[PDB]
Amino acid sequence: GPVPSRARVYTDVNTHRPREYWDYESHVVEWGNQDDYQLVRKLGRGKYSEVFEAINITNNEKVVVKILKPVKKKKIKREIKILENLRGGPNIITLADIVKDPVSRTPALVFEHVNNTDFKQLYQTLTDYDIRFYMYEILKALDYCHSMGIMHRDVKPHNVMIDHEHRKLRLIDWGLAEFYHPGQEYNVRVASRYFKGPELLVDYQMYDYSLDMWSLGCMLASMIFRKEPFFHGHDNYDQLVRIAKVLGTEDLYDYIDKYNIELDPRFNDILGRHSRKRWERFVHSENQHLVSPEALDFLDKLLRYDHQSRLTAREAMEHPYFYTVVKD
Ligand SMILES: Cc1c2c(c(C)c3c1[nH]c1ccc(O)cc13)C(=O)N=CC2
Repeated sequence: GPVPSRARVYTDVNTHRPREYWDYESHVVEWGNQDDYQLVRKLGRGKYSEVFEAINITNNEKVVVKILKPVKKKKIKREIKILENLRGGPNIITLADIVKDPVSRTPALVFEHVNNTDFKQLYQTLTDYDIRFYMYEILKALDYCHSMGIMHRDVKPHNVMIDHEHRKLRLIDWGLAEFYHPGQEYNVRVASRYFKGPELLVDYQMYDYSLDMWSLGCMLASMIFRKEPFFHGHDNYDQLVRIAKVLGTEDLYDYIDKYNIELDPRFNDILGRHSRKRWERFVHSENQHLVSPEALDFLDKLLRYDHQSRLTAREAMEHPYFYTVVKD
């Protein structure tokens, strides 16, 4: 059937790690004291959790409480194990506690609070300098988790929490994250539509860390071009069409041919024939101050159909685009 694929970096990180590192099913949760925390206000709801601002009454620190509710139960232990594995890594949200909520009777994850600037407001506002700075900060998080054998699989603006005042950034919501095992087939139903990689959209299951690099590319494109989202599909099929209208259909066919992937025949009537566009197409008087040759070359190396051809997180940090950024 399909041609197999392996990550070109950190391929065997988990194979050379003890069972207990990646065997999240066997992880035993360590419970804290739910009475330490007092819920203050509801911040949001997702498909698998309700999120509250709270106070840790033992130290008076503001905190965030994520009360879980998933239908697949092993997912709870997956997120917990991932968070524990990545704790203290650069720009990774810190899991501060795990408590049993008395009302839901489910695990509640307690994180450090981030005084956040809304991305709707914060994008279309960032300077060229600030875009490069924050991209480098996100890359620190991704190289860290990739190096630890973990793919995020839901990189998007909402999951990048920015305290713009202290110029602080954290990658959050590791509930879709998975351990990368070479040759493993994964669920293509991950990530949010506008940020789904071509691999997901063509049903290619043997994907890897490089999925997050496509998502990051979608974020970068939306920032430098001031078009939110950059690839604006009406559904998952139209999502691939929107991509092909930019990257072209010939490189798409080359990609699926390389892996002996067959497109859903549904595309016969909607995909059409599209040339690759030059990135200057998307530059105009209102975004030109955010665009540079370095920015375009960097973006070009992220937004590639072939997941194997994308810059890795580590390579991306090497890019000329980041030369202007002061290295702490
Ligand atoms: C999953 C999730 C959501 C929200 C927030 C603030 C957080 C969140 N995880 C977090 C982790 C730390 C934090 O400071 C805030 C959030 C949120 O505001 N709305 C939906 C989901």
